[PDB]
Amino acid sequence: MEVIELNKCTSGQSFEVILKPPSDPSLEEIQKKLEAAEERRKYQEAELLKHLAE
Amino acid sequence: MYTFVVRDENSSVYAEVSRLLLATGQWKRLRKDNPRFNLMLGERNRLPFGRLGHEPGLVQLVNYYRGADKLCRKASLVKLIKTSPELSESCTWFPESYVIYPTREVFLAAYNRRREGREGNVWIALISSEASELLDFIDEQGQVHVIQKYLEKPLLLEPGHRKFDIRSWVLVDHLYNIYLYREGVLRTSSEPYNSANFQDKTCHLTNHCIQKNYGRYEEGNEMFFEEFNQYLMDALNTTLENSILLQIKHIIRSCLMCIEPAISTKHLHYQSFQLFGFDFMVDEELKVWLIEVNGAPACAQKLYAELCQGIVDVAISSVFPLATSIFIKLHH
Amino acid sequence: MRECISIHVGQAGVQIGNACWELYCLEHGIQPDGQMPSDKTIGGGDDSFNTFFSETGAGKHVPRAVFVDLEPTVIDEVRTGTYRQLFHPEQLITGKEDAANNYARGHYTIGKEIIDLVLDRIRKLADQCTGLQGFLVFHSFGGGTGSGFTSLLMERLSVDYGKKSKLEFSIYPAPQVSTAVVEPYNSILTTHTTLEHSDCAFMVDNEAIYDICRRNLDIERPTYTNLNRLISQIVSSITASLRFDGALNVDLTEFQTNLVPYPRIHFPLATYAPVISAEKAYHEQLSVAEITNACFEPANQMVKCDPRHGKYMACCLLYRGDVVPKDVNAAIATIKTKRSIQFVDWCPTGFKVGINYQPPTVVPGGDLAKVQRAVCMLSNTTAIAEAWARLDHKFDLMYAKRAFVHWYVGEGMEEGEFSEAREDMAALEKDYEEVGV
Amino acid sequence: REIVHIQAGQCGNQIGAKFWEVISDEHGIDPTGSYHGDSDLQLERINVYYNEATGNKYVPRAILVDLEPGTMDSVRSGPFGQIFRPDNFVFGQSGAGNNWAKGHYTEGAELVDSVLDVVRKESESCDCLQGFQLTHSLGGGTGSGMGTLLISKIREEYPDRIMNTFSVMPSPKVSDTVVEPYNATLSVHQLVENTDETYCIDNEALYDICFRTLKLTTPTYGDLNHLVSATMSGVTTCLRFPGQLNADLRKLAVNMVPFPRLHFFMPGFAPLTSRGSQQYRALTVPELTQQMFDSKNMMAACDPRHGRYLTVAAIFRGRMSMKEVDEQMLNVQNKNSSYFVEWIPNNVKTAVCDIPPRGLKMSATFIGNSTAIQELFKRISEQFTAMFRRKAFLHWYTGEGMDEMEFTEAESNMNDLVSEYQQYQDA
Ligand SMILES: Nc1nc2c(ncn2[C@@H]2O[C@H](COP(=O)(O)OP(=O)(O)OP(=O)(O)O)[C@@H](O)[C@H]2O)c(=O)[nH]1
Ligand SMILES: Nc1nc2c(ncn2[C@@H]2O[C@H](COP(=O)(O)OP(=O)(O)O)[C@@H](O)[C@H]2O)c(=O)[nH]1
Ligand SMILES: COc1cc(C(=O)c2c[nH]c(-c3ccc(C)cc3)n2)cc(OC)c1OC
Ligand SMILES: [Ca+2]
Ligand SMILES: [Mg+2]
Ligand SMILES: [Mg+2]
Repeated sequence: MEVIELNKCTSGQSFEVILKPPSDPSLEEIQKKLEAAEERRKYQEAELLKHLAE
Repeated sequence: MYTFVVRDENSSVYAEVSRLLLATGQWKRLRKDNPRFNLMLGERNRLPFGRLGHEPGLVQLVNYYRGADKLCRKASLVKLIKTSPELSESCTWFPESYVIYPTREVFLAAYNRRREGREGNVWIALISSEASELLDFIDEQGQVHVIQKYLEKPLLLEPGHRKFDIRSWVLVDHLYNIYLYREGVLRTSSEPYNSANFQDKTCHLTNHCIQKNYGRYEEGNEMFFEEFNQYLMDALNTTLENSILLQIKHIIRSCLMCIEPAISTKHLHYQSFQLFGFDFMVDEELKVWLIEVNGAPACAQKLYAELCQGIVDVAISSVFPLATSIFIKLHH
Repeated sequence: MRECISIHVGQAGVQIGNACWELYCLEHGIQPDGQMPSDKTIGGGDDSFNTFFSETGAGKHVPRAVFVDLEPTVIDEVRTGTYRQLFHPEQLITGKEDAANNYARGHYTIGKEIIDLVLDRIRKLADQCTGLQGFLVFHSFGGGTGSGFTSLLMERLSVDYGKKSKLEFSIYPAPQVSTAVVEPYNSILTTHTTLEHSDCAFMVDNEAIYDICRRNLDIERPTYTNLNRLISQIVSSITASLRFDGALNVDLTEFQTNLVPYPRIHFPLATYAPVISAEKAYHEQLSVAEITNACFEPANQMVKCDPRHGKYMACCLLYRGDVVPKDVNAAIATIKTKRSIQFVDWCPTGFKVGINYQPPTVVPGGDLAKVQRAVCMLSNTTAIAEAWARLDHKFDLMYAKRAFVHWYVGEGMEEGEFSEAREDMAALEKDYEEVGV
Repeated sequence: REIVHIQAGQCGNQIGAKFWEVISDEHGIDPTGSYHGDSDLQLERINVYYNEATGNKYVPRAILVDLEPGTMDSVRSGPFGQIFRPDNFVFGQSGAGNNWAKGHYTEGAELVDSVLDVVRKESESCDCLQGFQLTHSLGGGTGSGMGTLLISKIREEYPDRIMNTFSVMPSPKVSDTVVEPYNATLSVHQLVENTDETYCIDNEALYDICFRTLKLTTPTYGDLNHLVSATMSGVTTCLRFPGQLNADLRKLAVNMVPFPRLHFFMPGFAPLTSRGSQQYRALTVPELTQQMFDSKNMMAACDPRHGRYLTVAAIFRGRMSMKEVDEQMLNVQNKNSSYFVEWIPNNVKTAVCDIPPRGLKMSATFIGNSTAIQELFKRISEQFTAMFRRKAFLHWYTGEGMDEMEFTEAESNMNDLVSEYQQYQDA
């Protein structure tokens, strides 16, 4: 059981103990996703306003 | 009204437990995929243990021990016995075995002193006596099984020089009490045993179904405990308890106390019990050896009623009580 | 010194932020008006606590924090609460109508209208930093804001701060205190979109915290205040290395380095002990061995699962109080012989230990007792995937009938994102399985 | 989050007046609009239903609509009559004649713009209007025909707001005219399209509760409206008092409605009480839970055991153990799990409010989205077809410009809604 890298200070200490060794989307891509979803909302809204007009 | 679900319809044991539970008037059966159950008689493979114990207002119990497969697979059983410090040195009750792959050097090391020791040396997978006659047998199967020293000098029943194995049913409840059913079964060979050649196979290994001469001495090749004890008394001047049963209890206790830290559900959000089937065989020195451990065993037809009622008594009603014992408690 | 900015999103993120920052103040001797008498360098500094607090010329220590909610009621309680003077008003951002438990409404509909305002307020803190490390993001899985807006915010922070580490504190949904039937949907949607933008995420199952409060605190019916003050203790022990002197986990990159060898498997299990009721009349104070042993009981974990049936990729022990290395190594040796601790074959079987000598601080008049020593274990075990399996199952039960999907499609989302998110979760479950067996 | 309330027709204005009487008492508002109550929780969310006027008076954000003045003059002369803003009384004179076509197409078309003007003026005063609630019957003319015309036009001008209705279903046991199945069927066609949440208040259920349970041999509309006001108070508890959820109309719709057309809820109340009579024994939390799930406490004459629950919302009022409420609520689901669809996990939500309603130490309000509500529409469909097959009483409608095709289409949409509810009962 090996105790390694012991570092001490006023606040406390730290160490590792070993029992055994080993055996993005861009800004424009985001803007064109939020805007595609907005147009889909606006299409659904226009479809309702056409239905209500009928 | 307690609730339960049934997710392995091929279970002879737990099909009977379902009817026993329904005939109480206090257990209602639900649909397989209804999550609002008290008890789960779960499937055999890929049982969703991670979904148990997360239903508020429900104490949940399962008829399987997660991790018990390490005892119930021939490969892992061998690995568990050789690697666990709780077994290896004083494992006089397990036959020398080695795990082989079809894609060893330790296996030949023993068979090469057997080659230069001039003693018996037949091993088993489906049997042969030469090493490479099963090595070819292994590489064509495509899966993995263990190589295992065959017991050349078994205890033979009379009349008829017959071979047998013993099946013991053990119930481990949610508190890890180990309950050994007092009724075992000897699965006999209805054929005289032959040591000359292993090509004639259906006399060596006593499978209850591979006996497809038959029922000559007792029904269905099943000899129960009272007669076998009577035979031991008449033939050998001993009892089943002293000559065999002490070692069987020692082996069951040993195997289950070993994996206890890995499978216990003591402080777990769900609870587990499981019925096991231990298979033993006895040599002519009245020495007991462990063959395999079955995690989903089937009972003998005469004992389905008594054992399944005991499962309800000990493993189910103890957790879910309703509005002389047939088990022997193995202490630890 | 390198600064860290905390971002609290939605009700769960905001209220846990209150709990953590109230605790940070008590730990650092920071006063409700922002004054800190023990700080002798007035107006600035590069001390360890300055990672979380900036300084004004008048001696006020202000959190490097931003609170954002799509609805005013919860942040309004911060604006008028006991710590109202601690926060600069521009750090508290509210909308007027929330995401209504809808991931798509928080991510697409409402989030597109407020994401630019948030990033600028976040930019105002980043400009005060001489060497920013990254962000700590607090949110729920189940809320529409906590799921939907966080994912969009995480996406943008990778664009504007692609150099910086991002840690999550995520509240996993539990029916006993949940508020919406569609929380499995929101959890899957937000985990999929956020997965590649998070370096390390600490999941907290509300069910685990609920039962710990019931069992160990004798609280009949725990409230958010009960849960959050316990959660704040665990968050505090995790961030203590960033706010105090020490050699272990001094930087956000060290969390990934020590806990996450595989990028996608970045959900370490946290286990905390001891949790002791303040109303307990006689309490025998628990030793190093007893509290370290308690780290391997599932009843003390932030997520209920069975590490015995998984494999460890990393293990950190964070002690606070009267602890010396001799007692730790002695306790580890005893535990190693009696417990199933299996590591993967390509990682060393070893513990990284950090000890702070100051015992844990507790809120006065709270539910937790003052203890002589405590520990938080951070272990990356495959067994945490049980929580994903539970979540994915509830998702599959609802989505098979397409129940509630129209609420998401009606906000601009396409049905295909459900199956895309679910596919990713299926891949995630496979990754844990390859590593786990 | 303000709500704009609208009451239309005789029934809509009579149950609407009772609603404003009950909640005004709960919030400590007197018939003059002055708050003389004792608790600050009575005013924390008075914003939802009341506007603040000069002199610190509270004025209901309510609009009173009818095609004849008789009922609305009865409201003004009523007990809480002076609390309403006089400009919000919008009435005609010709009446509706229990004719959906008169309310929707002719007489109601004259008046509908004047109503929408008052809606707009109440909406502009709103900090953040969350939606609308309408009280009306479906068997008459004004509340049925003009009420659904208002809903269509309100959705045209406020398409992203929530539309919630308290709709009284007609029953031959409490029947004014024979054409009530015609008006209800035409109205249900509108409600399926243009509302997010509809509380189905069945006059058949209200009669049976008054007859069998409340031991009233010949109940009036006033005895029926006592049950409606107590139910309306309970389902709006979370809107009017603070809680852990911060409840609003949209979150309820999101969590109760798995498919947009299946938004017709079964209300329920416990304990069941008559007027004047006073409960003496307070109910145990186990008794509150058992009664609130009882079929005999449901306000829609449907057997819950004939269908399955998609979602359920329950609201407990009073000082009680939240632990006991949790165990009793979990107890019903665990003991009756077959009646809750397994493909919506954890489909029961429970809220608790400390302040009880007047007269009770504790109460419980039930809101169920059950596939058994199809029994109500099937009942209406049967009475509809028994007349339409002979085109009986149709001249009252063709005389107002309607074609037989519109009746056939409305019959088909409701029959579709029935089979859609049946689709999910077997799943
Ligand atoms: N532990 C804890 N969990 C919380 C808290 N507040 C809410 N939650 C959980 O978060 C989930 C709901 O998400 P919220 O954060 O409340 O919703 P939101 O993020 O504000 O998003 P909206 O839908 O717009 O309101 C539920 O599972 C709650 O149990 C809290 O203070 N502490
Ligand atoms: N519950 C209840 N139902 C009513 C009341 N008044 C009328 N109804 C029912 O509503 C239908 C008549 O509609 P009504 O509102 O009077 O016609 P309208 O004035 O044109 O809207 C019939 O089914 C009546 O049974 C009432 O005060 N309470
Ligand atoms: C508008 O009035 C209300 C609103 C809300 C609400 O905002 C909310 C949040 N969540 C849920 C909810 C509902 C059902 C299920 C299965 C899961 C979650 N409802 C809840 C109310 O009472 C429960 C209420 O009073 C009827
Ligand atoms: Ca300083
Ligand atoms: Mg919120
Ligand atoms: Mg009338």
